[PDB]
Amino acid sequence: YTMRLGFRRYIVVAGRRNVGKSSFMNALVGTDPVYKSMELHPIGPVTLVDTPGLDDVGELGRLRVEKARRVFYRADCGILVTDSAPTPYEDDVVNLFKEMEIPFVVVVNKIDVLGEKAEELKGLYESRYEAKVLLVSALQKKGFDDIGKTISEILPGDEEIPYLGDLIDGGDLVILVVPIDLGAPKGRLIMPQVHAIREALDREAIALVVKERELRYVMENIGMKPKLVITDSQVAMKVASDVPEDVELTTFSIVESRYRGDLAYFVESVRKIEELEDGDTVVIMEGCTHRPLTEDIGRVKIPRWLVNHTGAQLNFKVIAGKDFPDLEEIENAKLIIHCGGCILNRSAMMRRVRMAKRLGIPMTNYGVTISYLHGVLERAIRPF
Amino acid sequence: YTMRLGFRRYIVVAGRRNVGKSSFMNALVGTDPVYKSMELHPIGPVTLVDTPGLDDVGELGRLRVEKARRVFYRADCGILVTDSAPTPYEDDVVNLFKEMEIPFVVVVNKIDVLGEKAEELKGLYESRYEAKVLLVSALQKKGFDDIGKTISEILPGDEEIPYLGDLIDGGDLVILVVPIDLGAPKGRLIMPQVHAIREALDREAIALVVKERELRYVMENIGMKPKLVITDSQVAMKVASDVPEDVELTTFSIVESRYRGDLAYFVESVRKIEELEDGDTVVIMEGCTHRPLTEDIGRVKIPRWLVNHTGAQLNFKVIAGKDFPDLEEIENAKLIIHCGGCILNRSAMMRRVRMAKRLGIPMTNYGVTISYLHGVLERAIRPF
Amino acid sequence: YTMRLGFRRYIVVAGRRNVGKSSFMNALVGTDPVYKSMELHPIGPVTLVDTPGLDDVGELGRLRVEKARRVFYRADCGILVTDSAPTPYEDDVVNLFKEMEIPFVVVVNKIDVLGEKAEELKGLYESRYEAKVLLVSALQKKGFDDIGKTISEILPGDEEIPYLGDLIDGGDLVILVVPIDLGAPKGRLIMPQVHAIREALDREAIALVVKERELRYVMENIGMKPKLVITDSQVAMKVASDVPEDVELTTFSIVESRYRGDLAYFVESVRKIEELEDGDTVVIMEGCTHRPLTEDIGRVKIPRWLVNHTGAQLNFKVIAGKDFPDLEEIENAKLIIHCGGCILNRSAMMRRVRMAKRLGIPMTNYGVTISYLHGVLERAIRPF
Amino acid sequence: YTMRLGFRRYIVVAGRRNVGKSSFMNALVGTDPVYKSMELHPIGPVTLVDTPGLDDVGELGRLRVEKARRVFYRADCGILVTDSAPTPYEDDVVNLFKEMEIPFVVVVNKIDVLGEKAEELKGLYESRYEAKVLLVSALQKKGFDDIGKTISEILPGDEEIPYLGDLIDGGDLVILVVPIDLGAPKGRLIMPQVHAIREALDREAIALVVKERELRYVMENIGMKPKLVITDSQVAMKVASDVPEDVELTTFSIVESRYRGDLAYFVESVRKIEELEDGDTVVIMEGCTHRPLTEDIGRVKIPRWLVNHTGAQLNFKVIAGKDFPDLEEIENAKLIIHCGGCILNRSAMMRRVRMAKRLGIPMTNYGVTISYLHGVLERAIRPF
Repeated sequence: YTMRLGFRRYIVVAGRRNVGKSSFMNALVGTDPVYKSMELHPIGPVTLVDTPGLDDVGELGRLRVEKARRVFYRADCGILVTDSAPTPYEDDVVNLFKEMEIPFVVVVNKIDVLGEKAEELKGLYESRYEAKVLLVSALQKKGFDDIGKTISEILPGDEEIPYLGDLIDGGDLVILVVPIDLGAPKGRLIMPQVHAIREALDREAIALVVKERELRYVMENIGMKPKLVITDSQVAMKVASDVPEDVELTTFSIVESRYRGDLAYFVESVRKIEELEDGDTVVIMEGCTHRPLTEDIGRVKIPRWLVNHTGAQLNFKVIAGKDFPDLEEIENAKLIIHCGGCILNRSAMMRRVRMAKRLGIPMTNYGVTISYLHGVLERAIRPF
Repeated sequence: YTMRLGFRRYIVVAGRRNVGKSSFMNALVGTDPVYKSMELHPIGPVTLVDTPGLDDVGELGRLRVEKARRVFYRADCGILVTDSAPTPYEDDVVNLFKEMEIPFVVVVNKIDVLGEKAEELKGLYESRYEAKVLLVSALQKKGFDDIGKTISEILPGDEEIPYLGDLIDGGDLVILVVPIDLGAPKGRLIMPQVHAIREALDREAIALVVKERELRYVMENIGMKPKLVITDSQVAMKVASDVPEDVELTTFSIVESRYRGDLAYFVESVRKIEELEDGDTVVIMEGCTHRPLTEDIGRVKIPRWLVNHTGAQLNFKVIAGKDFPDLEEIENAKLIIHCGGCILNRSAMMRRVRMAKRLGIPMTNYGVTISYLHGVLERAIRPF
Repeated sequence: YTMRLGFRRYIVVAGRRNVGKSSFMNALVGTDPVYKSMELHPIGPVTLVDTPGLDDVGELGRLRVEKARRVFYRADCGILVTDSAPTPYEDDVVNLFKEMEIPFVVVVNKIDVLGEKAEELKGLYESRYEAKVLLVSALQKKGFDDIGKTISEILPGDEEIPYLGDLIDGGDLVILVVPIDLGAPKGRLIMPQVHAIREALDREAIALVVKERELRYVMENIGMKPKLVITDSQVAMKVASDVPEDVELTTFSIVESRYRGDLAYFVESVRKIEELEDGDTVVIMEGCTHRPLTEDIGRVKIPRWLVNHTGAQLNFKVIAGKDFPDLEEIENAKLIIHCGGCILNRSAMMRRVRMAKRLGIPMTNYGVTISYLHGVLERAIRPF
Repeated sequence: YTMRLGFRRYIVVAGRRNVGKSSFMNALVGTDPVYKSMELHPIGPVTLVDTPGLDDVGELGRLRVEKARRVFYRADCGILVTDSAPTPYEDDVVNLFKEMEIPFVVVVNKIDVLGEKAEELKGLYESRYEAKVLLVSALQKKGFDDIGKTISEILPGDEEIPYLGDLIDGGDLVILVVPIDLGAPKGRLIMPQVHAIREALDREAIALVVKERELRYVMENIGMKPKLVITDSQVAMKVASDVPEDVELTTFSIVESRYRGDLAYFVESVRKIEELEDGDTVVIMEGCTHRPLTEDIGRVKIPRWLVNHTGAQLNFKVIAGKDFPDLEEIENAKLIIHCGGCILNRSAMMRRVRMAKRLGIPMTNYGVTISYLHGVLERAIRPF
């Protein structure tokens, strides 16, 4: 509809079953598949979809990978509903889930006139993940009840990586913070800058803020030798100048913000520009934004410096929107450059970072990208 | 950056001048053109751009229309800065502005060592629009001062068309309002429905709300014969059934909301589906939205019913984003289908409706479109 | 500090202990008592206070009621930390809690070198409330862990009483809704009115909205005989006129809103005006509001009609503020008239309704009050 | 009703007239007086009230000051509507307005069958304020039209005093900022602190933030000798310690925030504690707040340190609420202590500061007060 820029989770219930699987669907509730949505805690509002045409097996009863993967890349975790005991299919999915770094759990349909219980098997057969959950169409107690629990435990969780690891408190440790011209609005500072300061202090250090011109001064006078400097833009150069200490580990704001929404992959994938060939396609996922009629970074600068920095014949595809894009649109793209400011919730960035990995498409973002296209090297500061 | 979905106005300062025109730029302030932005009242924050490469004249000193139009279609109004007296160029632009239903005003550069004043000319020569404004680089009083005034008066204004014209108050006049299943959220009603009711009452009438099933009942019993019924979706059919009076002028909610953001053009342009040819391209401007993984109206239903209703070989181009799209992307498109819910400010819809007209591309929207693809006829109710 | 008008819960940990009770305090964490606050789920942010001077026992080891009650009236539930086995004190509190309709739970300090477990006792001795919770300063697993759980279960919960019980859906059932002049703002309706409509519809009925003047008309014509009418203000009179059916159960909006934040007590307490004596004091708790410099209902009208309706010599005490007032300020007040619009969360109104009961001070509110001072009788509609 | 904590302006139309004055009322529109409200620009929504019982003159035709003042203290400016030429009454009011530092304008009722125009008189007679405005009940052009203009010009305006005057940019100038323990919330800083930093930078200086413990360090090492230090709470003491330079002008955050909502009066009035006598009454205007059940500054600490610091027998009167309090409630009060955090809009604080002056009641606030009760002396820094 529209909102203030909900990150709703996605879940896949897989299986060859249906009359002993769909009962699980519609029930256990608070161009072919069924995407029904509801809500559960302790986690939130969510969506449950079922193996669409993934129901058609092979003569050997095998999954149909390529067809699956293509479905399973969105998932935040999956659910397996089996009718019988383990078969090849049951293993095939689990191998993907596993394959695709994606959490999941298994279910059943406990009929009570025989007195069975197979899950002992899956307790260890197809992995463990202690994925073991008795159930039934006889919507019994363990239905849309105790499931949400563990499953919650299943999902991601608390990444929350320190805005810094090399803080160094105690007898202090200065942290220069050199900003631009202003930043707007009146009597305000951009979040990154504020977030920083708050950190230096949470790490009982001392934060010093200072404009460009005054770098000369400050640095020289101040007896205290810093332990961390931080900037943004080509402003990093003039600083590289009166460095004034290379012993000193410096960095961008842009980059520290980047560090909070998986950094590795971005460096890994950004370096990957050098092997770009004429005619290849790059995806500039610019999300929802107010675009300047001036040199828009995402649709102008970047594309440009990109050709320049490499060999032309490059094909760009800008994509706007709150949600990630449909695979159809990005499949067969060498690199994806995603805006940073767009997403702010680290957890919702991972969703997208993972998705990209699962499709094996290297993704990076404006920050890293531009830093790279200049010298994204000095911000070592994380090598662990 | 990001916001809660600012509608900033756009203005073009045109002229062959520059050293006697750009002084007007940067000054008079509170891949080549200069887009500088500021703010002025009584209207708001705005942008001033200058004739980029439109500076290069012909050997006869003519404008260069096609090149201009391509620029001038965004404008909310234009500003003309002339160095000399009227020439062909001065007329050429004015003919466009005029041509393109776009407001504007004229300026100068009053040097005071001669004692001139030409504007008397333009008082009537190139149109009137009483566009007459002395000025100078000697940034004198009448600079970024008394301009904003009139100019404000120049721009659009108060469309604010009655949510209804056939109200009919006095001895009352019922207005059935037949809704769907629910609408969410708890104890709430969608705005349209509320907006309606408030109107019936502002027009001292009586609003009756009632679900589907109960149409049979209500209609029959109620002595009172209505004067207006209102629905949404295929629900309009079941109503067409126990109409129960065709004398009775009925309509969609979707449609009344449409009526508030220029209706004509939409009907005019929507009817235009019949002359669509194989291979032609349609633009589904879906703005910023949360897309269902189910049949998304804009990217699925509509496209589909569209092929169906006509001859295939159709090419679609969905476009998302807060802003209208760049001409490059839509130029050479037979029709544009724009989401309704997206924009809510009638004044900001007109901006876009005009833009489309100026490019001569027929535009319509989901509402009208779907109504049409069913029977958008009965809602006569406006023929004036 | 300030906010948009957090309803934080209050809890009392009681006991004669302290070195075997306070360890429970500060620890088990995520002009004399200690009010430390933290947060716990599944419920929210909360406060834990301890028996201040309630630590001083009698020579017989009795509680000190009057002194307690005075403390215990705020509580949303209480916590009992005992050192020894049941004694008189342990019973005394429980009798209050019980006495004062307030939930609670019991704790301990399990030393493991003997091998005890007394709670079996309190399992049934001092009530049940299955209040049984092993613990220790050896902050063991069952500390600030499994407590929040049950305790949550302890607290209030889901009152959520139907905006109506006599709905009557099926073959429909009209519900007139007669409003005032307007209500503001443009194209909007006050919540109550919207909430109503949504209900009629959730109860598959038919809602008819209609202004005053048009009552004559509608009623007569309309074949359908209503089942519920609803108004506000002296407007109820003109309706009482062309009633037009007394068989017909009518009511105020003001009153239905009242029904959602305990109605009984309000009627019970409002009737209590007749036994008011000269010199008695009434509390007009007007919460945080924008006061008209015109006849403010709370500080003018009500007080006035109040004297009028009874014998003067009345003493008023208006009290503003987000929170309920300190007992010191209201103790020894015959009646409390609380604004309705102020609180909106039924659950936070109960907090206050209970508090008043616990102090045995009759409380009512503007709605009921004014309805009464006119004829709050006809809205029978709830007698169960 | 309720809102997120509108500052609506107040205006008094004065005069002995009424049939030639009230026509001005109700008309010229977009326990006895009439308070009608509307809206006008360029300023906002506002209220117009008329001389209630101030209509009854003396046998000599004099105003009735004491009775007036009592009315005129709320006003943001006044309007004078005269029937005849200047008389004593016309002078009397103007003397108050003038007396009471309050803006105003004069009007008429131009009958056109004689051909008059007296305003020439009032052009200079009763002051000037170029208060000269022809009008009439014949609601002519100059009615609710050109009035709002000038009148707007009449009212307050742009105080906006620099968060600092001794900035000292150029070759820099450090500004230590020593904070508490934290401040909450995560990765955030209280506004004052941020506002400060932004200033140092807007004044091309250098802001250094640093906790307590680290004062020792920083100060000593850092070659740079500061030019401004800033703190809050008793934390100012430990700083007074390693001052470490008294040459150095230091201060509270609390105080700089105070500086932005008239400081003088607060110092002037706060010093006035020494002449407090037993039995006198102090007003603690605490506005709308979330009160801690712990030592609430406004209702506990302050009152307490207040008695202590002086002679008991003191009477306190705490007053909560969005609006200033009615004179009846505060008249005959020696001092008023107003919360700072409450109001944030300097312009709306002045409204209240003026009001207090007009009643000649000394007002101060928590900040100043507590600073004083310790040592509010060192923050000289403003002596101009």
